[PDB]
Amino acid sequence: NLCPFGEVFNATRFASVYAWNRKRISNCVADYSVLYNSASFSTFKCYGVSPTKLNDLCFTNVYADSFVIRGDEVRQIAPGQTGKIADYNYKLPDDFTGCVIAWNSNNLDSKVGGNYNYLYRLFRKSNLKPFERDISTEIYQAGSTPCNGVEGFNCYFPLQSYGFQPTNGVGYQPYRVVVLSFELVCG
Amino acid sequence: STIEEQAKTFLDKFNHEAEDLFYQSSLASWNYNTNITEENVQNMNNAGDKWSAFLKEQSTFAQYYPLQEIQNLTVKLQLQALQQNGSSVLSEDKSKRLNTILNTMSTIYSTGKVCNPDNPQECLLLEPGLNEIMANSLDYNERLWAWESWRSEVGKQLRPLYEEYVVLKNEMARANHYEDYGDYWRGDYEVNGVDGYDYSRGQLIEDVEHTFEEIKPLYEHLHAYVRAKLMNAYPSYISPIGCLPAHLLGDMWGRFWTNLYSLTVPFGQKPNIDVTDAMVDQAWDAQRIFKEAEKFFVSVGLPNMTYGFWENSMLTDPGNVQKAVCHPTAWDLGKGDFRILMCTKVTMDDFLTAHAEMGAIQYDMAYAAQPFLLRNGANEGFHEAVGEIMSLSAATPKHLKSIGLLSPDFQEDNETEINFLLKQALTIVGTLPFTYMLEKWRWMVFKGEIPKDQWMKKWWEMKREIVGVVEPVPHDETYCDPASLFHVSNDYSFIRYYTRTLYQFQFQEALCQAAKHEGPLHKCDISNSTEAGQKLFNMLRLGKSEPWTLALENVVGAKNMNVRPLLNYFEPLFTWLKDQNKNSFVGWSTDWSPYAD
Ligand SMILES: *[C@@H]1O[C@H](CO)[C@@H](O)[C@H](O)[C@H]1NC(C)=O
Ligand SMILES: *[C@@H]1O[C@H](CO)[C@@H](O)[C@H](O)[C@H]1NC(C)=O
Ligand SMILES: *[C@@H]1O[C@H](CO)[C@@H](O)[C@H](O)[C@H]1NC(C)=O
Ligand SMILES: *[C@@H]1O[C@H](CO)[C@@H](O)[C@H](O)[C@H]1NC(C)=O
Ligand SMILES: *[C@@H]1O[C@H](CO)[C@@H](O)[C@H](O)[C@H]1NC(C)=O
Ligand SMILES: *[C@@H]1O[C@H](CO)[C@@H](O)[C@H](O)[C@H]1NC(C)=O
Ligand SMILES: [Zn+2]
Repeated sequence: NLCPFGEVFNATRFASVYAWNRKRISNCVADYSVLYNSASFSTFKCYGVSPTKLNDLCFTNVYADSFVIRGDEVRQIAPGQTGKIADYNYKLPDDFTGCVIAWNSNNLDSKVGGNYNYLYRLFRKSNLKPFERDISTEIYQAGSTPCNGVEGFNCYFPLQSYGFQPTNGVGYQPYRVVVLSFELVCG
Repeated sequence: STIEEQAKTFLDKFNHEAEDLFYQSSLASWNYNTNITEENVQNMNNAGDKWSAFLKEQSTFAQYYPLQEIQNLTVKLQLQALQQNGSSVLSEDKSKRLNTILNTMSTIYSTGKVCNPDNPQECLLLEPGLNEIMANSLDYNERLWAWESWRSEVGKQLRPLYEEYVVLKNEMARANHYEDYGDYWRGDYEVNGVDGYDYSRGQLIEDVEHTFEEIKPLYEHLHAYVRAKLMNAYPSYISPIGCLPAHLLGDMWGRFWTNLYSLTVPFGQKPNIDVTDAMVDQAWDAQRIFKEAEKFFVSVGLPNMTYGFWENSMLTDPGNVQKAVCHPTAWDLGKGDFRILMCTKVTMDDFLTAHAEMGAIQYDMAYAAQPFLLRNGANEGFHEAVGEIMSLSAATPKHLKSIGLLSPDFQEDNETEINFLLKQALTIVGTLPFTYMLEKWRWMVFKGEIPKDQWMKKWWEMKREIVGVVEPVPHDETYCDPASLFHVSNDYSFIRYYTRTLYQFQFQEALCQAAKHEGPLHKCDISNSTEAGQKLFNMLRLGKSEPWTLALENVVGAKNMNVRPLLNYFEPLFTWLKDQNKNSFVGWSTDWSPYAD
C-alpha cells in the first residue's frame, strides 16, 4: 500500500529542531521516485544508498525525522559538519545510511512581523550523541554562580527562538527538512 | 571556566538575540522612511526604544566581565563596544529631552518651509526644488533668497535647539569618560592594545592638519580658476581677490562644486564628460542605472544583489502618494537583508552616487560572516571610501565608453583628461576644505573654545579663511547657519567624509598595480580585473576584527592616512591649473565682503 510519505512532506506544520518528530514508516510500498524527481527540493543528499538502487530495495523499517532549521544551517544536517545545530540539536551518526531532504519554507513558515515559534537549543553542557533528542530546559550554568533555575549572570536559558521575517535573506529564511533513515518495506 | 570562556558564551547569546532586535527596529525605521506617517514614526520609536533598552541591560552585564584577562583580540573589541555606557547616563527624561530635540531635528528639515513673497501660496521645502535653484539658476538675486530665507526662517529656529544639543550631549563628558563630544566621534578611529599600531584620538587632529596643508596648493588654484569663470558669468558681484560667495556654489551650502562644471568647463567643444545630457538621450531609468551598477561589480567578482535587494529596495521617488526621505542611504538591516533607499534621478551625479552605495552594500555583504559588533567596517571612513573607490573608476572616460553613454569615438585628447579631471576635482577637491572647516568648528564647539556670544560669527571667519567663501548677508548669532545641513542636524560625523577621500586614492593606487595598469591613475578601470576585486573582498570581510591601521597596511603600503595618492591622481591638473592662473591672483582676502559696499 502507498507509504504515508504524503503526510510527512505535505504537513500543515513541522516540529522545532530541538524536538524533531519521528514518524515510523513500515509495511508499505514506497515510490521514492516522486521524491528525487519532484524538483521542489533544494537539497537531496543521500549519503549511504543511491536513490536508484533503493527503489526496489526492501527494508526492515523506515522512520521520518522532520524539523525546521535555518538555511545557513542546512549544511549542518550532515555527517561531520559540527556547528550549533548538529552539536546541540540534531546530529547524524557519521555512518548514516539514509537521505536528507530540504526545501524552502519562506512562503509558509515566515510571516509579517516575524514568527518566533521555532526553537533551537543554543547551549548544551555536552555534545549530543547521534539520534539523541534533548529537551532539557535547564539554565546552562556558564560560570561559578549557580542559577537556581532562574535567569541571571552567566545563567542563560539554553533555548532561543528563531526569527523568520519574509524579507530575510536566503541564508536566514526558514527551510523545511525531512530526514529519512534505513535499517538492516520495498518499492 | 576562564573569564574569556564566560565572555564568549555571553557574547554568543548577544549575537543571536540582538540580530533579530536590530532587524525589527531597522525594519520599522525603513517603513518610517518609506511612508512618513505619525503611526510609522511611533513604530520606529517604540521598537527603537526596545533596541536601546535591550542594549542597556547587556551593557551592564558586559561590564561585569573585565576587559583584561581576555586574549582573543576579537573578544576584547566585542566587549568594549558593549561595555560603553552609551546614552544611558543622562537621567530618564533628560535622555528623552535629547530624543525629543533630535527627533524634532529630523522633522524640522522635512517640514522646513520657505515661502515665496510674491505668491503666499507658493512655499517650498528643501525638496529637490530649493536645491534645484542652487544647482541651475544663474540669477544672483534668486540664489541669495533661497540661501538666506532657509537659514533666516529655519536656521534661527534651530539655534536654541542646537544650543542645548551640545549642552545636553556634552553632559556625557566624563560620564561616558570622553572629554568632549568631538572626542567621542574620534573614538571611531581609536585602536588600543596593539603594539606598533595603537592610534590615539589626538593623532587624528594632527594628521588631518598636516595633510590638509598639502591639499591647499591645489585648492587655492582651483578657487582662483573658479573665480575667473564666475566673474565673467557674474560681473561686479565678485571681486578678483575676494572670497567666493556661498550661494553661487553648487549646493545650498557649497559642499560640492560639481554643479558648477557647466560654468567652469575648461574647453567645452570636445565631447562632454558630464553624460546626463547623454543619459536623457540614452533613456536610462533608475532601474537601468542600478542594473548597470550591479553589472559593474559582478564583473569584478561579487555576485548579484540578492533578490531581496531588488524586491524590497526603493530606487525611485514614490510620487505624491507616499512621502519618504530621498537622501541616498545604503541601508543594511542584517539577517541577510540588504537594501538601498535613494530617490534617483536621470543625472550623472545620481549615476555615480548609485555606484558608491552599491559598493557599500557589497561591503556590508562581504563581512556578513563576522560576530555582530565587528560587522561595521574598521572605521567610519572605510565604509564611505569603498563605494567611492569604485565611483572614481565609474566616471573614468574609458569605462564610460563601455557603458554606452560616451559615443564609440573616444577622443583621448590631452584636453578631455583635463575636462574629466576638473569635474572630478570639483566633486572631490572642493569638499575637503568645507569638510575640515565644518568639523573643526564642530569640534571646537564641544571643547568650548567658542562661546555662544562668539558663535556663528566665528563660523564665518573660519569659512572665509579656510574655504575662501564669504557670506552674502551678515548674520547675528540668532542665525544658525551650521545646522542648515543634514549631517549637522542629525548628529552625524562629517570628517568621516574626508578620511575616505584620502583613503579612496590610497586604495585605487594599489588596485591599479594589482591590475597591472600601464599608466596614470586616472586611466584606471577596476573592471574585468578579478585580482583587484579579490584583493578588496579579502579585506572587506575583515570588518572591525583587524584594526584599520593594520588593514590599511595589508592593502596599501601605508599604515596611516597619506595624501600622496590624491596628489598623483591630480598632478596633471595641478600643473595645468598653475600655468593658466599665472596672471590671476591665487589666494583670497579674509577682509573682503559682498555687503561692505
Ligand atoms: C502606507 O501606510 C499605511 C499605514 O497605515 C499602509 O496601510 C500602506 O500599506 C502604506 N503604503 C505602502 C506600504 O506603500
Ligand atoms: C557606566 O559605566 C560603568 C563603567 O565602570 C559601569 O560600571 C556602569 O554599570 C555603567 N552604567 C550603567 C550600565 O548604567
Ligand atoms: C578565537 O579566535 C577567533 C579570532 O578571530 C575568534 O573569532 C573565535 O571566536 C575564537 N575561537 C575560540 C572559540 O576560541
Ligand atoms: C547575475 O544577475 C544578472 C542580472 O540580470 C543575471 O543576468 C546573471 O545571469 C546572474 N549571474 C549569476 C547568477 O551568476
Ligand atoms: C569588460 O569585459 C566585457 C566583456 O569581456 C566588455 O564588454 C567590457 O567592455 C569590458 N570593460 C572594459 C574593457 O572596461
Ligand atoms: C594640449 O596640447 C597642446 C599641444 O601639445 C599644449 O598646448 C597643451 O598641453 C594642451 N593645451 C591646452 C590644455 O590648452
Ligand atoms: Zn551624503
